[PDB]
Amino acid sequence: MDQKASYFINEKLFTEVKPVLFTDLIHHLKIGPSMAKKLMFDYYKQTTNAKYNCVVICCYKDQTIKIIHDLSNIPQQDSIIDCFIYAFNPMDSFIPYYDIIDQKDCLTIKNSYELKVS
Amino acid sequence: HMINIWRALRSDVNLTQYTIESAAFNILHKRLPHFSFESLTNMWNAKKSTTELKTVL
Amino acid sequence: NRWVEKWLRVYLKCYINLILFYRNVYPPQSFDYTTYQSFNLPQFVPINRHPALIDYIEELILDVLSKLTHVYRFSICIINKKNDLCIEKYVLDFSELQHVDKITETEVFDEFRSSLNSLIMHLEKLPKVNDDTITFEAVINAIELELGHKLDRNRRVDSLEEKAEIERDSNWVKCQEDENLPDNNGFQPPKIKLTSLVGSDVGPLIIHQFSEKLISGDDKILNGVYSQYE
Amino acid sequence: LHMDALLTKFNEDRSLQDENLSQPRTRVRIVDDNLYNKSNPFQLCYKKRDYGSQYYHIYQYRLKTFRERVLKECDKRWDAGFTLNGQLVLKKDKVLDIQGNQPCWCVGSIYCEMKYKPNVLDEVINDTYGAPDLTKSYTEGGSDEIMLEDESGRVLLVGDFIRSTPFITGVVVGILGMEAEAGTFQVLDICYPTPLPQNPFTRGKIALVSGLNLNNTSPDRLLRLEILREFLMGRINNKIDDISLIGRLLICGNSVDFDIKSVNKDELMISLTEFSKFLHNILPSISVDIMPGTNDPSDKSLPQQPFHKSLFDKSLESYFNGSNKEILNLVTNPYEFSYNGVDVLAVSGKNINDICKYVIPSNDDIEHRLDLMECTMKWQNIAPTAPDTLWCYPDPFVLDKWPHVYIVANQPYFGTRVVEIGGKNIKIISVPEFSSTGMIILLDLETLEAETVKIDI
Amino acid sequence: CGEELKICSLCDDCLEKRSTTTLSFLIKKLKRQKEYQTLKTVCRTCSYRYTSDAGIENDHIASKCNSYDCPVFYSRVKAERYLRDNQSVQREEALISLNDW
Ligand code: SF4
Repeated sequence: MDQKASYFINEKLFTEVKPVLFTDLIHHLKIGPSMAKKLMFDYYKQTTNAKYNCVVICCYKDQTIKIIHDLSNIPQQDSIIDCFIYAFNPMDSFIPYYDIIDQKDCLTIKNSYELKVS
Repeated sequence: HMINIWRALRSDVNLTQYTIESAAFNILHKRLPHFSFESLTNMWNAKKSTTELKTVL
Repeated sequence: NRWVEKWLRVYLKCYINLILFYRNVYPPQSFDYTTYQSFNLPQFVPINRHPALIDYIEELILDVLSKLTHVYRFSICIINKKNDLCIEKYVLDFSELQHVDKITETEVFDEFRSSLNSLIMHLEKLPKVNDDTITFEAVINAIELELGHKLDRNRRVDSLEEKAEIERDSNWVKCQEDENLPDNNGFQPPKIKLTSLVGSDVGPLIIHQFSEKLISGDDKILNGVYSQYE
Repeated sequence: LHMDALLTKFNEDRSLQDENLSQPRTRVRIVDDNLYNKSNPFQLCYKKRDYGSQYYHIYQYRLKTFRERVLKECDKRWDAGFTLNGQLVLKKDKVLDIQGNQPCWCVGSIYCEMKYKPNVLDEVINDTYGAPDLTKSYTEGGSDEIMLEDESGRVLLVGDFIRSTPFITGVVVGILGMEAEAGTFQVLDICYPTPLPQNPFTRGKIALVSGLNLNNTSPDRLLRLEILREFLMGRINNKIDDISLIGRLLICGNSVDFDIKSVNKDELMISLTEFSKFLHNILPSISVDIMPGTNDPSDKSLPQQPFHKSLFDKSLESYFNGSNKEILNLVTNPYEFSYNGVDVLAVSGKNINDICKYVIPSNDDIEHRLDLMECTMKWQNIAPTAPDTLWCYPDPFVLDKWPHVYIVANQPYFGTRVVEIGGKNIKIISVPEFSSTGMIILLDLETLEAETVKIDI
Repeated sequence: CGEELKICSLCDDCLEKRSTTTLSFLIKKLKRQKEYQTLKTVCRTCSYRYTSDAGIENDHIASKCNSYDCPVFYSRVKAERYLRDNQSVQREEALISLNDW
């Protein structure tokens, strides 16, 4: 899986200036969220050029999703149940843009009700 | 001594309607709703709600 | 010529607003992050709420677009209020612009978003600018046109379009390249800094972008305009 | 610990399991028994429309129904032959016939001042082009005491029992007590309309989000909405089993916030296209139910019709074919969602904001809002302030069956409470807005428990 | 001939433009309804001087007012005429036709 997701992230981060999310990799390589998070963790290292501002969220025990802004004093250190890089930001401002994504087979949870046309 | 107060207001202030509601709004800066006499006679009838009697009083 | 002009006007408006906001030309409090400015902006470009400034920006964009055929380079000049020295020059290079009288909105807006994002990335890294000590100007580079000579016929206007044309014709003065830059005193001469940025490359619109920075001086230049160290 | 330490503690030891994505786990099947049942009491026909009149008729109907209900309840409780501590209670009919030192009970409407808030007066004055001095017309401290009326007379009500209870004009209660020294009636015991029958009660959970307030100015709301969409798909928490228990998603209204006084169709279209993009990105993962809001482009009257078949992107044509409504259904503002055999009542919240905007000098906190909800449930009506909430009809707001769960949107505070009125258990949930303090509520149908998930930035 | 100002055109609309036409109709209807509600609230507050009540049976008294020296009454009459006009019926019919898909 390596050398492809890394290349896609590099292109989407530098060839065209646009923040990348893990959902983009779910749409691209049709892989699970855990694999995408592992890919972000792998890409966070072995990078000498710190041209991006990583965005990391915190999943608390009470499902209190919080975006880390200070990166110095995160309250309730022991209450965090999950931590991963939400997105890579080439600048301070995030302002993400959302469009139509054809999620044909990238779903991890599928509703019991199907879609019928005509 | 009896005075036609609307006539006195006409002589004193130069209004355009000389109506009690209009005169009140123009001088005392108070707006007073005006109801038709049919509304008054329908609200003053017996077996009506206390709100209507309070309104007319 | 219908959809292209609208997209170019939107891009120019976003460019001017971002340049004014990020360079502290006008107070950030007046600027507000918004998407609708009577047109569908590509992103949440901060647009100032000053009616006079809005009218001035709209008139400037319309005047630039009116002579876009003979204009191959549009630049925004940043000059110090105290002394007439150009400290920053941002250029919107219109190399070809694919001028055709004959691409949808998603691709053009995606290219505009990428260009504006690159511009923002360039702008945040720049040092802060002091308040009420900076001004902005508009300098365009043309190939074949003469401005200000249309009033020699004593023409009397009869419609709004002709009045607007005669106003735009006399609203520009002739200048020279590298005019507001320092005159190369020779005692540690300033060396301008060139930075390249990606530009929109849609099928109907081809745009290149780059910026200029003094990044040097020989005293009395960039003094009390960069908020000291930071 | 530093950010890098937490990252290498958590993300490095990723399970990387139960994420095959080839055979995704099926979401909990939650059905709406009222989706095809129709016969919606709050459904109105636009052809009939509103004639700007016919309000006293509905007032008389509501008064007669409430009087009949309270009289039946009083007969059931204060039957003939019942004697109080002082003496036998007399079933007086007219409120002016209580002349003596003897316990008695009577039925009548409650009268109060209910002064307007100064901010509401300032807002309405500036948007009338000739509005008089409303504060001057208001002018005295008003009425600090609760008075009763039954179309025959008005008497003063005193006592600590009625003092510690909010009241809105238009409702009827059964006042019991003894005549005071002056022309006032003491309050000892109170009566309410008889309780309505209630339908009988590993199931699943329903996520409630309200007050999205999508616009073209605030970008943080879009980020929070995207975070919510990612979390609802199990991408954030990664707990597939826990996330899959959310069978349906219910949007309670206020999807888009705009000022109708000065607004163009382009910005509203942009906001609606963004909402449609979110719906298309979340509809395959989970079913979404759309409800009208106060500031949304819908009827200002409380019985708001569904949004429209239009106003959404062309990618929703498959979802709007008409045959597939179980995963994307638009309902009226008041509705009874029979989720897996559990009937729940959800409203945008315009009624509560209507009573809140009034100043009652006889009774804005979470406890006060919950007490207001309790009074609304006890009065057996949804909108005590009829002129402020609804305008005419083409009365559905008079309750005919008590819902299991009460849902109200667009509230500054979130609170949950279980109550027991007339031997029936009703749960009241006040979901807060998502634009500010964007927390959502997960209602578990199996244990009737509500949990909150907070999203920051 | 025509709900909108296509020079000429059933629904009296040549170009469908459903997503824009229904949005414009909703905006106009919402503006008119909000203006009418504000006028009714102002009239109710004014009639509270006599009624001394902010609940039901006071809005009826407020609407019973027909004073010709107050612009609020004229504005309310104009709003009622606009709501009851044939144009409003035409807009509702066009909305129903466009939503019939
Ligand atoms: S019309 Fe003018 S006067 Fe009559 S009620 Fe409305 S406001 Fe008061």
